[PDB]
Amino acid sequence: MRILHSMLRVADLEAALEFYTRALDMRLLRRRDYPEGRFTLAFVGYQDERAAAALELTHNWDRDGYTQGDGYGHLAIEVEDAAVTCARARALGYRVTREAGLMQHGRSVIAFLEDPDGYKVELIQKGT
Amino acid sequence: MRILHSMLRVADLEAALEFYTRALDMRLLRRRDYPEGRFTLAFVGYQDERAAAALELTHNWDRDGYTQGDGYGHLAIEVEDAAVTCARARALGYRVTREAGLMQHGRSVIAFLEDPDGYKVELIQKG
Ligand SMILES: [Cl-]
Ligand code: NI
Ligand SMILES: [Zn+2]
Ligand SMILES: [Zn+2]
Repeated sequence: MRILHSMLRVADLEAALEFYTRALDMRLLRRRDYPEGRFTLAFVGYQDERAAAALELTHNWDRDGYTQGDGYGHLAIEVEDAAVTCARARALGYRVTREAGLMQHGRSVIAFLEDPDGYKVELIQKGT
Repeated sequence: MRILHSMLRVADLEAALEFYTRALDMRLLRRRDYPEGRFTLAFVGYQDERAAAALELTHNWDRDGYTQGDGYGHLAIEVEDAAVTCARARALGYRVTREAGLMQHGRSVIAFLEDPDGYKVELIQKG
């Protein structure tokens, strides 16, 4: 057994893809657009779906938006340097909700970004 | 770069761990109380955290529950036999829903498990 993917609903697939590919260096693994069902799916990530868990982005062509709650937490990504990823995210005009630094009572360098839909992305610096 | 985990907040950590380990055969990889923050973290999965992305469970001590939005979808898991995992989750009292005609899954009927907090788990038969 293995974890395949986490699925999130997005209001604007192109805006979501611009975030994951540019700010996070993910590549588009697979995309399927279904005119019959009026929805699109896009799997983004770092490794092939066969090798690792990916991020599934779902776009309902007729849904303008989604309501966020407090149940879903975040997607965490391992980065070489968290300050660098934050500065790159800011240069692209993406939201850094928590700048890189050691978290509360730990030696872990962490940072938080928000994707265009408001989903939290946790950056954890390699060495933690 | 790599995906480390997906995080879900749970109202009852023990109920949640009972579901992930018994219904889904996940291993409890790591678990830690954070008394200053008044929360506990649990990491469940099938492989070592250094080798694969896991599922992070957050239990806030002073909370009874969460308000689920409609954006969050599901967590998909690869299984050896979806019918067996389904029949096992049912025996334990967990809800199983099945969907036919999902154009993204061809001719496959896909089963979805419902966890104690109402989060959906997509079952994908290996192959
Ligand atoms: Cl749209
Ligand atoms: Ni996390
Ligand atoms: Zn899925
Ligand atoms: Zn699916």
